[PDB]
Amino acid sequence: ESWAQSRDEQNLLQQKRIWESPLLLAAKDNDVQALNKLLKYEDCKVHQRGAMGETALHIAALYDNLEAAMVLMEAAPELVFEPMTSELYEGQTALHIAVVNQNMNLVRALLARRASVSARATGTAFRRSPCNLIYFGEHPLSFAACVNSEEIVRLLIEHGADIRAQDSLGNTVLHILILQPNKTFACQMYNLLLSYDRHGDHLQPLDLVPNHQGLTPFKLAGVEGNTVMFQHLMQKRKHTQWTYGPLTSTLYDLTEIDSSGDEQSLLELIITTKKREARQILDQTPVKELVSLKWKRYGRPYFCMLGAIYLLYIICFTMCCIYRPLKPRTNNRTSPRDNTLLQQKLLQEAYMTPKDDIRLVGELVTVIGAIIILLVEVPDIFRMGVTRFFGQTILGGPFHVLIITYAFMVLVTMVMRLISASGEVVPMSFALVLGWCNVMYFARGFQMLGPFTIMIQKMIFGDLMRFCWLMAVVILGFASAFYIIFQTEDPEELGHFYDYPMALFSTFELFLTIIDGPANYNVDLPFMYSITYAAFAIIATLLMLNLLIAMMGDTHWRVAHERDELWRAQIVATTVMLERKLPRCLWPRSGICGREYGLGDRWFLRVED
Amino acid sequence: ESWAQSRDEQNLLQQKRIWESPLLLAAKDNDVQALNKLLKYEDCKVHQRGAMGETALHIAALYDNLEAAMVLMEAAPELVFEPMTSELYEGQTALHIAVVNQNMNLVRALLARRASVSARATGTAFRRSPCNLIYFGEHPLSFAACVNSEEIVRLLIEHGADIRAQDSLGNTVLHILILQPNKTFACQMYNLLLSYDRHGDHLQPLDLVPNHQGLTPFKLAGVEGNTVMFQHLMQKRKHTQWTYGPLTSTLYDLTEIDSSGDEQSLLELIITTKKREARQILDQTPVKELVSLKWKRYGRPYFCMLGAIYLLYIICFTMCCIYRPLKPRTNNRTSPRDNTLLQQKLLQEAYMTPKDDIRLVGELVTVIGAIIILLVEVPDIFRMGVTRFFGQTILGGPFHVLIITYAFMVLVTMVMRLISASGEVVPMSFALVLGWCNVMYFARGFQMLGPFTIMIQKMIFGDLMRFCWLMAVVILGFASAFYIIFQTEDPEELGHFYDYPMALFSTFELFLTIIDGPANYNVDLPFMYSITYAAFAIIATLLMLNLLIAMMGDTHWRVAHERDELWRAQIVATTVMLERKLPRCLWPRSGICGREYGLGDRWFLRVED
Ligand SMILES: CCCCCCCC/C=C/CCCCCCCC(=O)O[C@@H](COC(=O)CCCCCCCCCCCCCCC)COP(=O)([O-])OCC[N+](C)(C)C
Ligand SMILES: CCCCCCCC/C=C/CCCCCCCC(=O)O[C@@H](COC(=O)CCCCCCCCCCCCCCC)COP(=O)([O-])OCC[N+](C)(C)C
Ligand SMILES: CCCCCCCC/C=C/CCCCCCCC(=O)O[C@@H](COC(=O)CCCCCCCCCCCCCCC)COP(=O)([O-])OCC[N+](C)(C)C
Ligand SMILES: CCCCCCCC/C=C/CCCCCCCC(=O)O[C@@H](COC(=O)CCCCCCCCCCCCCCC)COP(=O)([O-])OCC[N+](C)(C)C
Ligand SMILES: CCCCCCCC/C=C\CCCCCCCC(=O)O[C@@H](COC(=O)CCCCCCCCCCCCCCC)COP(=O)([O-])OCC[N+](C)(C)C
Ligand SMILES: CCCCCCCC/C=C\CCCCCCCC(=O)O[C@@H](COC(=O)CCCCCCCCCCCCCCC)COP(=O)([O-])OCC[N+](C)(C)C
Ligand SMILES: CC(C)CCC[C@@H](C)[C@H]1CC[C@H]2[C@@H]3CC=C4C[C@@H](OC(=O)CCC(=O)O)CC[C@]4(C)[C@H]3CC[C@]12C
Ligand SMILES: CC(C)CCC[C@@H](C)[C@H]1CC[C@H]2[C@@H]3CC=C4C[C@@H](OC(=O)CCC(=O)O)CC[C@]4(C)[C@H]3CC[C@]12C
Ligand SMILES: CC(C)CCC[C@@H](C)[C@H]1CC[C@H]2[C@@H]3CC=C4C[C@@H](OC(=O)CCC(=O)O)CC[C@]4(C)[C@H]3CC[C@]12C
Ligand SMILES: CC(C)CCC[C@@H](C)[C@H]1CC[C@H]2[C@@H]3CC=C4C[C@@H](OC(=O)CCC(=O)O)CC[C@]4(C)[C@H]3CC[C@]12C
Ligand SMILES: CC(C)CCC[C@@H](C)[C@H]1CC[C@H]2[C@@H]3CC=C4C[C@@H](OC(=O)CCC(=O)O)CC[C@]4(C)[C@H]3CC[C@]12C
Ligand SMILES: CC(C)CCC[C@@H](C)[C@H]1CC[C@H]2[C@@H]3CC=C4C[C@@H](OC(=O)CCC(=O)O)CC[C@]4(C)[C@H]3CC[C@]12C
Ligand SMILES: [Ca+2]
Repeated sequence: ESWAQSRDEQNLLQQKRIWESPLLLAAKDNDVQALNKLLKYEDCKVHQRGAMGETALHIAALYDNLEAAMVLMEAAPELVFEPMTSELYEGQTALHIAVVNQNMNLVRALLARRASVSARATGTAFRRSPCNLIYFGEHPLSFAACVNSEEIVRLLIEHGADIRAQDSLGNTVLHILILQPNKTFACQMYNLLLSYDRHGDHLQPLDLVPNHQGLTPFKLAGVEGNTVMFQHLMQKRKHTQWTYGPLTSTLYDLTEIDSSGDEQSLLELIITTKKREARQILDQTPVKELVSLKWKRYGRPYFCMLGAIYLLYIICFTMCCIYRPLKPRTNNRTSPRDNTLLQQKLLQEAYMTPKDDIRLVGELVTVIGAIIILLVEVPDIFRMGVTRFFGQTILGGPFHVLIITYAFMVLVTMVMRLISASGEVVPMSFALVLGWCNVMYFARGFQMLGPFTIMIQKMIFGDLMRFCWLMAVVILGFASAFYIIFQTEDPEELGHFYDYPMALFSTFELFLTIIDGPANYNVDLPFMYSITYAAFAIIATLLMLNLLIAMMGDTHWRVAHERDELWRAQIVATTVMLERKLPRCLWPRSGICGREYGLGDRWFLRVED
Repeated sequence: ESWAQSRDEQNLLQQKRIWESPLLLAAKDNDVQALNKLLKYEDCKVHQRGAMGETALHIAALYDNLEAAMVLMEAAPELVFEPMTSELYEGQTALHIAVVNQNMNLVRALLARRASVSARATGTAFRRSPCNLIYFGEHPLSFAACVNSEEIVRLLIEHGADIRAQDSLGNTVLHILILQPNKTFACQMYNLLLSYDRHGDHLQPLDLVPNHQGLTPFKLAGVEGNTVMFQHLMQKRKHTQWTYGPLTSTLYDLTEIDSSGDEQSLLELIITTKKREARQILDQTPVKELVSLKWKRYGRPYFCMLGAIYLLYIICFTMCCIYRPLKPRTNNRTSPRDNTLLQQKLLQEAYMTPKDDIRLVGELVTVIGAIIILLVEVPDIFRMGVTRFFGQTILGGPFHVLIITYAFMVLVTMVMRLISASGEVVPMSFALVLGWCNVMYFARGFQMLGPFTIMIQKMIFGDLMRFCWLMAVVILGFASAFYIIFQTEDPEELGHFYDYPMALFSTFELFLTIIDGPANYNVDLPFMYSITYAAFAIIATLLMLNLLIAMMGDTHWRVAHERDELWRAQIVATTVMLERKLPRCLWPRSGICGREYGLGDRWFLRVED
């Protein structure tokens, strides 16, 4: 907060550092006559700095003043070069300011006195960060491209500029147009600026030059959701084979869209980026067909063979828990509240029959399966993000967490079976619930179950969790009242609130109306019970019918319009994942390779519409 | 009703008092020739009054008649001055009527005979009240401004008018334009009328002059929801620091918008006014940023430290009720329906162990907390509205009532503990429910829980209370039938309706289907039970599914479009409250103060867009 407070103070401190001098006053407004009196009488020094360490020329450019600064140059011609020596607008010179305010006559007077066009505004007000409402780059070519000024673009190339110049982020000027809020004007700048390569000794095209994330402008249009620069960039990568009346056969280049090894690709970048406007690109004319190609041919068959193996694995795990080793209890019961008949066997006792060795096969299969789950999910964070970049992906998939939590609870049950620890029902019951509810992951490989299963996630991490805080508040208040109302009664005749953890659990069940809840009719209940439970029942059904509301504004007004789009993005995230963690010989590469067609070492996709 | 009946009779009695005289007849229509016969033959008196005590001239102005009234002035020149001597349009003269009907030639003939322009229509038809469909003021400048007549505005300033003149409410003419139903025409009158200050010896600007509620025109635009006069008035309070291409840095005056001590402010006026169109102003360009400033920096941290203290306080209170002093009962049970095992200890017995003194700390903390709740909420009605202005604020907050009802029930439990009164479970159970459901107040300081918690209030004081009247009717009829059906049976085999208060409570539970309800299958139930309960079950599920309807027209068609707006208004109401009841040294004032920037003793807000 203090940096935005410091930035708010520097703009006000700038407006005060003008008013206490005449030499910086005649170069703010159009008062040229006093400035001729300021120079010849006392012969004062003219390099007086303002708040940002700048000369009076930067105030002239920021308010469009040309006339007094001529006498500044007939007397002190060296004024052109000196940039801002500040720390917020650092390295910004007078040329940058006249570019974004689009002054043209100042360029003809500066450059006649050998001005500078390769200056780099590296200050913090020009960087790519959400505090700054503009991002233009660092160079004066970059600024004129972004305020949509064709004249200043050609006026710099005449004066020794450079279009292959980059930011500290590595963005060239072609990258920066893709980042602009005004999309259609960026398309015209892109065609204007790309048309100045004109050098064969240099090998790199300007639209192939990557920034420091290794992204081209084409891939930067994909990551940012710039769909009209995506379609515009796609004509460099089309080829029209033939036109047959209403038909045409278009061949798509597919080189930077599909994966080519260790280099990151457009399909994987759209999924693994934090931006949501990138998912509109997943419906475009080389990409929508590419995704439907590899899902219908290789993705969906493998995802169904993976879900048929997983289903048999959990059915095998379920039988090992149903047949877990149990024996009659040894000590006698300690109290009439003791319900236990059976306890689990020791390791020396639990494998002593042919019926046990059928279970040992399934137990070893279960253990082997949990290790293979931890060998393909846990080694993919130590080269990846340890808890950060894996932690970002959790909103895309909770089933990563669920299948590791399953495999954790299997191996805890293994350890407790090895050391004869008591309480194997605790890790098993988590594992039965975790392992079976992971079958819902494979719902995304079906037309019927895919868009319904996404609705489940967005209501548990939205409106269900939202309801649970308000539910916990009501439960805690009424369970405490129900506890102290029945605290003086006999629990043998009404035991719902006999101690305080049972009173919490009973009130929870009463909230959901899943237990019938306290009545005897042979005995006098306290009168406060009938008052409190009537009030509880009105509030609980009010709240329950309110959760039913919020789940209907959640779906039909937020996530029913995007059922297919969120589900098609799940097919892409699955198909990308199911190719990276699968061998090369099982997965043919998508598209048709050249070198048998005179097309190169490229893989091409044909679309006939 | 009788005053609107009296007002309806006076307009009809006015239409009859014309027809019985010739001297008031020739001055209604264009019959000038008979009027020259009415004057010279019998030489009659001309000051004959109508129904509102008015002369015949007011009938001429009300129907645009100029020609006969000239001979009225060549014979009786003193006719100009005499106002209405009525009590509904009191003090209205002929100049007011010709202004609102926009006659111009009558002004040139009256004022040539020294007419009056400082007349005050103080009658009841011109006051600000919902019976009157216009509110124009009292002065003839005020009327011409409101019917949008620029010519008559300049025609009065030439004739000795006064723009600094006020109503009996204290509204100047600039106040009255803000109150008009035609917003855009009021903006042009505002620029026309403000441009006539032109006096340096007088100190007060016309747009700074307050009415009797101490409100400027700027604050009157805030209170009334006049958003286009709010934005128009805001340009007097902006200052553009610089423009950098697409960027500009605007500095907002923020003096009459933020609080300056005991004088009432714009943020607190929007919240504490009864009007709902004022909440649109809470989204405007100096106000939306000011609110998000002090909530994100000071409001939200303090509201979370206040909710973390309150949560620990209620957890401490909950433990004191769970560990309340109880002993085995002394007398024997009086009947087999007596379920009580325990009774509470006396004061001499309830503090006799180290386990009691841990509870005495928590009980004293609970008591001290309830006094501090009553010291910051109850002394704020005796200088405020005792039950009226506090009573108006209840629709904004029920948690005022809930936290005082909590603190009332704590101290009743204190008194009953001090005097060994029996029945402490009655004030405690209210206090556990009231104290825990007050945690839902702190839901408004979160993005997730804020708009959901407002939905709860608007359905309990709307559709739930609406359903409860219809529910009580059905419950009362069927409980009485269920009572008399089972009135001849043995309640040992079916006890749901054994007496009439249990029959009411059972039918309530049966309505909500939260108890399973009567079946035995070993015994013959009355045949009327199966008829009545089938009819009850159809009606109860019909009604329950109808409550589910009404809660979906309530939200998605009334209060889902305004979830963020009702929740942002709750942030303003919380931030205003949490600054007034909090010290000065903990709360830095919002904005940047001048006097180190040449800007005055004002606090300014900078907005860069
Ligand atoms: C996203 C989902 C939301 C989850 C919310 C979390 C809710 C879940 C919380 C669960 C807490 C469960 C533990 C309580 C019981 C422990 C067992 C025990 O022995 O206690 C004992 C008493 O102990 C107490 O009195 C503790 C209760 C005090 C108030 C609890 C509030 C704190 C929870 C923080 C929640 C704040 C969150 C509010 C949210 C805004 C029981 O007594 P006894 O042994 O039976 O008899 C004593 C005998 N004698 C008295 C006759 C001598
Ligand atoms: C979401 C909506 C929330 C609603 C909030 C709920 C409102 C809550 C307000 C409750 C106020 C009730 C006062 C309680 C104080 C009783 C003290 C007393 O002396 O009583 C005595 C008689 O008891 C009776 O016979 C009277 C029963 C209570 C009165 C009617 C309450 C029903 C509310 C109807 C209107 C409903 C309107 C609601 C509209 C919706 C009991 O004393 P005792 O016999 O000596 O005890 C010994 C027996 N023992 C040993 C077994 C212990
Ligand atoms: C916003 C929320 C809505 C709230 C609505 C309020 C509803 C809540 C109302 C609650 C009233 C509760 C009190 C009744 C029972 C008292 C106990 C008692 O002793 O009574 C006794 C009889 O007494 C009666 O018969 C009274 C019943 C007559 C009709 C009740 C309607 C009046 C309620 C006004 C409602 C109109 C509102 C309608 C709305 C349009 C019980 O008899 P017994 O002792 O068991 O046995 C006698 C023995 N013997 C016969 C064999 C000899
Ligand atoms: C929201 C919708 C609301 C619906 C309104 C509900 C309609 C209400 C209309 C009800 C009309 C019923 C007539 C009641 C009079 C009976 C008198 C008699 O003599 O019967 C005798 C035989 O009893 C029987 O065996 C016949 C049972 C009733 C007939 C069929 C009723 C079911 C309705 C089907 C159609 C449903 C259509 C509904 C469509 C929806 C009983 O006399 P007893 O044996 O001598 O008694 C001694 C036993 N005791 C000592 C134990 C006491
Ligand atoms: C997709 C849906 C269809 C799929 C088809 C399968 C689903 C449904 C199939 C069968 C279910 C119905 C048959 C009941 C089971 C009885 C088996 C038995 O003989 O019990 C024996 C022990 O039992 C065990 O030891 C098995 C425990 C787990 C082993 C898991 C299989 C391992 C084999 C390798 C597989 C590798 C896994 C592959 C890895 C990827 C003997 O005990 P008993 O005392 O004689 O008990 C019978 C008497 N009683 C009941 C009266 C007490
Ligand atoms: C936010 C969520 C986390 C917060 C953490 C806290 C939440 C959870 C924390 C603890 C809950 C779980 C522990 C159980 C409680 C046992 C304590 C005990 O020793 O009992 C004793 C008496 O007990 C009392 O006297 C306490 C009664 C209320 C005192 C309130 C605290 C005052 C201390 C100052 C605080 C100032 C408050 C601050 C003001 C703003 C001994 O009785 P006993 O007979 O030996 O009982 C045990 C045997 N039995 C059960 C088998 C019968
Ligand atoms: C003795 C043998 C035959 C045991 C059988 C083992 C298989 C049933 C297990 C072993 C490893 C498992 C895989 C390990 C990890 C994953 C990643 C997992 O990814 C997610 O959960 C994605 C998260 C999301 O996006 O929601 C999908 C299932 C899969 C392929 C698992 C499918 C089931 C496998 C093949
Ligand atoms: C032994 C008992 C107490 C188990 C309790 C453990 C819970 C923490 C588990 C049980 C089932 C789990 C759920 C089962 C299924 C899913 C998958 C997923 O839900 C979806 O809708 C899938 C996401 C998608 O479709 O993209 C998000 C997590 C969730 C709700 C799980 C969250 C964790 C849960 C609630
Ligand atoms: C509000 C939403 C988000 C769900 C939270 C509801 C809570 C009130 C639930 C969640 C877990 C429940 C607990 C889960 C396990 C148990 C153990 C259970 O049995 C025992 O403690 C041991 C057996 C005995 O001696 O009775 C008693 C209830 C209790 C504390 C439950 C009390 C009610 C709890 C706290
Ligand atoms: C021994 C000590 C530490 C006991 C602890 C005392 C606090 C937990 C209490 C004492 C006074 C209470 C305050 C008294 C009154 C109010 C006003 C209250 O305002 C409303 O209820 C607004 C109503 C609405 O608009 O809905 C908000 C909570 C607050 C600050 C209370 C918060 C909790 C406080 C600080
Ligand atoms: C022992 C029993 C019989 C007590 C009788 C009634 C109680 C259950 C009290 C304590 C909790 C109270 C509720 C707690 C929260 C609120 C605040 C408010 O609800 C909201 O949605 C908050 C307002 C907002 O968000 O602006 C309206 C009153 C209400 C429902 C209260 C109404 C009265 C209640 C139900
Ligand atoms: C219609 C909506 C708005 C709620 C109102 C429903 C009523 C039918 C409820 C509200 C309060 C209830 C009462 C709350 C307290 C009691 C005390 C309860 O126990 C006793 O009277 C003492 C013990 C005994 O001797 O049985 C019997 C039911 C009764 C009258 C309840 C009967 C049903 C009532 C009137
Ligand atoms: Ca039941």
